[PDB]
This record gives sequence, structure tokens and C-alpha cells, in this order.
Amino acid sequence: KIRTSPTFRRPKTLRLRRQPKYPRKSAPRRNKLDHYAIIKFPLTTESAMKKIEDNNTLVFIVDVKANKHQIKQAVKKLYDIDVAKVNTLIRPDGEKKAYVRLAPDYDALDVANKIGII
Amino acid sequence: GRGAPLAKVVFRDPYRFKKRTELFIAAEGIHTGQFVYCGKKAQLNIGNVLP
Amino acid sequence: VVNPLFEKRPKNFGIGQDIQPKRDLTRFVKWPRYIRLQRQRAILYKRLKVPPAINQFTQVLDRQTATQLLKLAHKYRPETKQEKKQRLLARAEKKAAKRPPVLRAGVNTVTTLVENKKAQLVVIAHDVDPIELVVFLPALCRKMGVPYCILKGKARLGRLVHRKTCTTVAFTQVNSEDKGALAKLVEAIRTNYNDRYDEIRRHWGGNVLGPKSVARIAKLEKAKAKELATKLG
Amino acid sequence: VRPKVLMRLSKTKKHVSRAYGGSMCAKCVRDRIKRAFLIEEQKIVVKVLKAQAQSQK
RNA sequence: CGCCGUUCCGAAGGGACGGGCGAUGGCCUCCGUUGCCCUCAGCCGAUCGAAAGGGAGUCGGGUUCAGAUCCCCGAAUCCGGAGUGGCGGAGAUGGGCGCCGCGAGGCGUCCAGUGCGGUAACGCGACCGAUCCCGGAGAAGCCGGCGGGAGCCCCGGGGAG
RNA sequence: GCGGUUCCGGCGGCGUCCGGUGAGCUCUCGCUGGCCCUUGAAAAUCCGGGGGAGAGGGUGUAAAUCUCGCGCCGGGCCGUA
RNA sequence: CCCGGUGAGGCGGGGGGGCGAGCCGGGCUCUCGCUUCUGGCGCCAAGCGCCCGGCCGGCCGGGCGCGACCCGCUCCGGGG
Ligand SMILES: [Mg+2]
Ligand SMILES: [Mg+2]
Ligand SMILES: [Mg+2]
Ligand SMILES: [Mg+2]
Ligand SMILES: [Mg+2]
Repeated sequence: KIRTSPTFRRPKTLRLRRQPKYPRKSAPRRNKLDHYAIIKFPLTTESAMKKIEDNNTLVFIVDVKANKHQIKQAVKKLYDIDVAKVNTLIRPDGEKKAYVRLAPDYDALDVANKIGII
Repeated sequence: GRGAPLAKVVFRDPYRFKKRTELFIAAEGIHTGQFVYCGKKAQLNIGNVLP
Repeated sequence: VVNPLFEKRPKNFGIGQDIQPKRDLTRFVKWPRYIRLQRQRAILYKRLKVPPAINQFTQVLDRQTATQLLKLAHKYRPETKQEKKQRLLARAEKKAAKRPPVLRAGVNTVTTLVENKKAQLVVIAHDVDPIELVVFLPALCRKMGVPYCILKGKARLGRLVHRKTCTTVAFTQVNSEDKGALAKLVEAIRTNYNDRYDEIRRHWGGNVLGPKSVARIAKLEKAKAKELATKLG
Repeated sequence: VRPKVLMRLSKTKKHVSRAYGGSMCAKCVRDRIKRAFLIEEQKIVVKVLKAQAQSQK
């Protein structure tokens, strides 16, 4: 009715949400970073053996794109174990190494036997 | 870079609940806590702004 | 009975004093460029000198005439797309088992009719833009002796023909029961337009200063007249 | 303390139990109370004289 | 190809306490979420720009061939979240009148209660509150003198080698 | 000083004590001064205050609310020789 | 067409009101628009008038107007 401000601003108009006639992609893209992709293979060096026996820690080579949360969930589902924490580094050769510590109720040495590490 | 000092003067906004800070050239003899007056009907005193 | 706690608390809106109220600033708003443009174009058409050929379109029928003219024209509207289908289907049934009068619309159709003297009354919108589309029509109708009128709104002529807009429409024939109504309009319309054509085409428009300027001129002159009156006292 | 440490301190540690407390000094709170009171009295004094002068006029 | 320009020739807000109309659900009691309308709304310039500037919060011990304030042991701490965010404590729990009782107190009504201490500086464990507004911190050079605390050095003794 | 597989955070005894001093050196905290026709960043971010629109319960099974004490969950990404 | 200012916030004209002047109480010459003591405070309307809704004249709650004069064609100035 009246303008108590000297400024004209663009009035807010309705903005509809998209309702595509067709989907631009026929099917959703498959997940290329599933659990089998995230865990490549276990490390079996002298350091990795020390980690298993003394720190309750498995040592894995993992996809460089995987994060700690993804590593943790893959390890749990692949081997049905429980994970206390995960430490990661990227090696000078470009691979990502995961230091997965098991919960105190799991024995890494026992788990390593199931996986075939030892 | 400027020889003259500058005075920081605070006015009330006549249309909004605010304080307006201006930056004047400091006329010689003005002091902090002094009242200055600007407008057609301000009195002829050092530091006032008049037409 | 009044509660003694209530009281008046007036605000003093002098310079200084209390913050000013929220009054209407409409006059002082900074409008979008497109709003400033169309308003400044309205002012220019007042401020400049408008030639008679363009200024003639500011003279328009009064609402009373424009209502009678539009009620008569409502009886001869072109058939809509829908009801042309029914007429065609009815002819199909009739074939298995005359053109009535209608409005003629479009500046190209009306122009040919005026030149052929086949039009009886020409209605021209006052706000066609570009104006060159019809700027010549009032003078053409006068030359051919076709009564013409100027109506407010190309949208109103648009509604007659079931379209958004129409620059002009024309009566070519009417039913016998409406011949008197057309004659009454033509006589009134002819006096306002065709018989004043000499003064319409010599009558410039615009050339009016802004109110502040006019007021300034009025104040300046009034000083002299008062002094001139006080010259003799 | 550093400004982002104030977020984890209780309110009591960041102010004083007094009007403007924690933001204005005590000395200048006493002055503003007198100044506000004393100035508002002068408005009544000046208003009364104006009313009286108008009454005589 | 592009260039100038960075607030300057711009309808530059996609937000919100609250209110009213509906729609959906759930620990369906009533609350969320959600759509519209009303109301309110300066920031005034996208963005980038510092591994020495600003910027919350981690320390001691042990451990390897090579890593550690990152691993292990121990002891902490910041930020964010949870209203199915749980338990304490605070708000909080008082007084008048009328009955009963020797009293301790118990009942019925009527009123109060968004904490308290100090003359003060200010203190106490919290100690409601939005738009809006004011202010503080971040946030301030170089040089001199002097003083306090540390580490180191020095001096006099006890041990142990 | 004792043991072991003897490549065990192995196990034991004792000790880890009492004073002085300084324009000393280094760091730091603070007070006070001098110099400038030199006056020596900004922002993210955090806080307090002013106001009082509101909300909370009717004396209890108390409410709104709480920057108080506990308790519950999490902290991804890249660098690191 | 150009320049300056501003969050384009009260511009022009008229009305209304106040102090003065002066002609024989009224009309006008003509001016003014409510802040100057103090290193306070100042928004998000009080009041009034008129309508309306819900519940049981009484409660609870809304809308409009005045307050905050009206009409206007360039935001206001400076150039041109
Ligand atoms: Mg950046
Ligand atoms: Mg940095
Ligand atoms: Mg840690
Ligand atoms: Mg308060
Ligand atoms: Mg290193």
C-alpha cells in the first residue's frame, strides 16, 4: 500500500522444484568402492607382524580414495570383527596403508590366521 | 600522511535507532566530549557546520 | 473508571527529538531502471512538442459513447475457434441432409476497406505502438469520407476479436434492427472527428513544463503584477 | 583470557553484579546515573519556565 | 580472441523471531515436518589471497633397523551432537488467616516467589528472555631504565659411583 | 644385587638430600619513560552490556528455564622419512 | 547531455497553527515549524475514534483510521 523504505528490492517469486519428463540417466551408477574394492590385500612385513602381535592391529593396503569410516565398515563386514580405531598413511609409492586396531575382545593374531596372513 | 588531525564525531540517525560515526577535519580548539552542531540553524561556534 | 496507570505518551518529531515515523516514501524511492524509463517517457510526451498527427490520438471518445460503441460492436464479434467448429459440423450434417455481418479487424484489412469505401465506421485504438501503424488512418478515413473514432485501449479492441490486442476494427454492414444505432453513433462520431479534421491536424500537443517550473513562473510573475498593482495602489 | 576462551566460561566470570557490569566501569556508571537524573530535572525546570512565560504572554 | 572495472549505469535478500490459513506423519495424548500468506530484515559486494600474520583444544613415560606431542601405557582437554539430552543441583518451594494438637507439626483457604551476599570495589555453583542497539576482545611501532619469575652458571655441605 | 628362553616396560635394596649468592647470561611477565612533519593491519571468530517484545505455574505430580556438577556419542580429508 | 549526494528519507504548491505589523473583532502586510549547559537515554507507539471475532453485560482476541495534513510529473541539488 505504501513504501516505508526508499529502496526497491526484487519481490520474492515462486520457484518450483524440478519434475523431469525423463531421467537423464537410465539407471544409477554402480558403487565402484564397495567393501571388496576398499581392502586390497594385507601387509605381511616384519613391521606388520609386530603390529599384529603387540598392538592388536591389522595392516592393510587400501584404496587411496577410501576414508577411515569406509575402511572400518569394510573390515567389519569382510571379516566379521570389531574395530577400535583406524590410522592411515599414504606411502611414498602412492598406496594407502591402514592401521586397523581391533577391539580388546578380538585377538588380531587369531584374526590374522582366519584371513591367511599368518 | 596528513598534517591535520581528524575528529571522530558521533551523531544520532534521525530515521533509525543507530549511531553515525563521521570523520571530520578537526578545527583547531575542539576537544573530545565537545558538542558540535551541523545545519542551517547551528550557532556560529568553532567546530560547527553551517551553510 | 479509567485505570489511572494508563496515560498519553506523545512522540515529538521535531528535528532532533524522537526518531521520525515510518511515513510513505513512495515519491523518493529509487525505482528500477525500467520503471524510471517508462515514467520518464510519459513526462517527455508532455514536455516536448507533439505533432498533430500523433497528438490527435489523445482525443478519444467519452466513456458513455465508448460504451454504446462497444455494446453495438459486441453483437458482431467474430466467431471463436470453438464455435466455428460447430458451424462447420452443422454444415456437414446439412450437406448430408448467407454470411451475417461481422467486425473486420486488423489495420491491413481496415485500410483496404477504407480505400474501397466498403467500411461504415472505423474504430482506432489510441495507444498503438509503434504509432506509425495507424498514424495515417485518421487522415485516410477523412479523405474517403469514412466516419472514424478513437477509442481508449487496444486491449478493449483485443477483447472484441478474442485476441490480446487489436489496433483497429471496422463496421462494414449491420443487421436492420441495428441500423439506427449505427446511424446515431456515426452522427456523433462524425462531428467529433471528420468535421473537425481541419483543426485536429493543426493542433500540436505537449509543450507543458513541470509543476515546479510552472509554480516558479507563477510566483515570479505574480510578484510583478502585485508590484504593478502597487505601482498605482 | 583470549576471546574464544570466554565461550566456555560461565557468565559469572565475565561480568559484575551491577548495571552495565562487565562492560562499563563503576566510576562511569555513577556519572551516567547522576547525568541522566540531573539532566532530566533541568528539562522539567526549563519546561516550567516556558509554560509560565507562555502563561504571562 | 577479449579488455576495463570491483560498487561503479543493477529489481543484487531465497533468510527469520513471530502470527494466520491448510497438508502430512510419530514415543498419534499433542507435537514436529512441511506449503502458502502476513510481518521483519542495510550491509553495499561472487570468489581467491599467508605450512613466519589472526585462528579452540595434548601432555608425561615407554617403544623401532628406520616413525612418533601421531604407535602403546597413563593422565587430560576443545569443538559438535544428543531434548528418547540421561541424572543431580538451581528456578524452589515462603507468609497471613481458620481448624486440630501441649508441642513437633497436620489439614482448608488467601496471597508471593524469572536467586542471594557486600557501604563499596565486588562476591557467590547456576541464576529466563527475541528482533534491535552499544561496547569489548582478536588489535598493534621502535628504543631506554628498573623490578619480579624461571632455566643456566656460580658458592657451602650431605650421599652414590 | 639377583634371575630367565636368556631379544623379559624382568625382579629386588638403597638413594633421588640441605642451604647461599649475583649490574651474571638467556627467556619471560610487569612498571615507567623517551622518539616521530614516521603514530606503527584487516577480517574470520568469541564475549559482555542496554532494552523488554515474550514465555512460564498457580502453591504443586510444580512449570518455563539454567553459560552449574556429573554422565552419553563423534571428530572425516591431505602433509609427516 | 554532464556533475555531486544519498540506504535516492520529508521536494514544489496549498492547508492548518504561532509571534509580530497595522486598517476601520475581522482581514492582511509577512515570518516561523517546536532539539544549544552537562562526554545520560531515545526504534520495534502511547492515547483516542470506529468496526469485528470467540467463550461465559463479563472475560479473551483481532481490523481500520487519526496520532504521522492534502495534491503533485521528473529522488534531491548543481550545470545545460
Ligand atoms: Mg581462503
Ligand atoms: Mg595460516
Ligand atoms: Mg590420544
Ligand atoms: Mg536486563
Ligand atoms: Mg620427521
